[PDB]
Amino acid sequence: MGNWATHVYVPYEAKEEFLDLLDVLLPHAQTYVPRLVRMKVFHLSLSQSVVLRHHWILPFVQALKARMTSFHRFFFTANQVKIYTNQEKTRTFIGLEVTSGHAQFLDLVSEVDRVMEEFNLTTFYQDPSFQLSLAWCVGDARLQLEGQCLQELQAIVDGFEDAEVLLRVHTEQVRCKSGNKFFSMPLK
Ligand SMILES: [Cl-]
Repeated sequence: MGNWATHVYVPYEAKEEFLDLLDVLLPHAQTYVPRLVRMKVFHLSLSQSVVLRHHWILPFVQALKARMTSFHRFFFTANQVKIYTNQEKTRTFIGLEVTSGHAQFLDLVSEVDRVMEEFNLTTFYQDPSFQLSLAWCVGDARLQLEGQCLQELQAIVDGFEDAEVLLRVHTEQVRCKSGNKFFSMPLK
């Protein structure tokens, strides 16, 4: 059956305005670190990447559905640019950290963590932050991206006028990736 990489997140339903903004942010960042790559899809993590035995994928998804189904949609703000790495410092990310709405993400995490525990999986990061990743690169490029680049990225974001794109984002769904499979579920 195998063990399958499993991750729970909140998709971000990117539309043209956001993608066009990223068309400016990413080349800006690439003047500092050319090898940055745009994310293909956008989401905010609610869990670590864990592994689940194949037999438990559908039960895990159904456990999530049962919990997530009662959780209402909500609004968040993600307009604070951040540079971060993975734990091993072998990948660097540019993302947008959630400010308003963080508390609602924490409530989602509390439910996901319960499902994780129900299946013996690791619960969420001990220092929770939520962020919408925009781009990544191999290696540790924090020093190149933090400082002037970050400030300039933030100023691009701060100059962006349509509040619905980053300032008042209305969540819609939670999704669970397991291997190559993606299981969606609505928020109320
Ligand atoms: Cl590079």
